[PDB]
Amino acid sequence: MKRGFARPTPEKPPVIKPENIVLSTPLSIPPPEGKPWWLIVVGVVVVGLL
Amino acid sequence: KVVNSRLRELGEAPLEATGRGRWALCLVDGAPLRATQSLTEQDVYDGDRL
Repeated sequence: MKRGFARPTPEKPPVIKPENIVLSTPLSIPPPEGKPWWLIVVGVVVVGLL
Repeated sequence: KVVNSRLRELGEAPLEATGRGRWALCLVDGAPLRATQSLTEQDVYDGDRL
């Protein structure tokens, strides 16, 4: 002998929510700008030699 | 009788006691069942332990 059991309407499961994400783009390396170092080096010598 | 018979096949000593009293079925708390009423009248169902 067993106890009776009637299955009711199923209870609500927790809802899943998708998400679409687009990644950021990496930074770009700064191109190599360059100073005319030798020019200012001759300068302080000339003004000094005077 | 069948429990004592089965116990010997398992190699266990049969149920035995000394003093004035009687043998009966009990619940996990030690409360004995009613001797004159049906198991269907009591709250007993398949898979219970006694």
